[PDB]
Amino acid sequence: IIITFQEQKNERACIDFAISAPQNRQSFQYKTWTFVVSPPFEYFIMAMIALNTVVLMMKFYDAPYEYELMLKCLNIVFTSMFSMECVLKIIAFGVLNYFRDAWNVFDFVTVLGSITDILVTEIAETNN
Ligand SMILES: CC(C)CCC[C@@H](C)[C@H]1CC[C@H]2[C@@H]3CC=C4C[C@@H](OC(=O)CCC(=O)O)CC[C@]4(C)[C@H]3CC[C@]12C
Repeated sequence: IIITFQEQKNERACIDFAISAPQNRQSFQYKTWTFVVSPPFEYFIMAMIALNTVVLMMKFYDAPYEYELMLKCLNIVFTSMFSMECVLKIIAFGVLNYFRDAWNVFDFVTVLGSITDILVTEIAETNN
């Protein structure tokens, strides 16, 4: 089926067809933008992503509840720093600019989802 599969040049046509195809210096806007575009900041945030998945991997059954409290506090810290970086990118870019990346919208959804998870865990008993 692989050998005989009909289509119903190629590279050249694709190249020809695909050949068709920030922020200024005003205020604290520029300060935040200069901070958040620095590759150190992105390396830091991917390191925090790595540490957060490390925290997600450390759950296990019948934890001493001193370990569970540590995991909950670490989740608080990580979601707080993710919210901080999301707000920093908001105040560096524009709102319309931030919401037009297709990744920062995903990050925004996950940050608010984790925040809502944190708030619900306090009063999750009454939902049912
Ligand atoms: C730098 C690279 C290696 C990434 C490392 C990721 C770790 C955060 C992951 C790797 C496998 C996980 C561990 C796999 C084995 C368990 C045993 C579990 O304890 C037990 O089941 C026995 C004790 C008991 O229950 O009575 C506690 C969590 C723990 C250490 C896990 C904690 C998180 C770990 C270390």
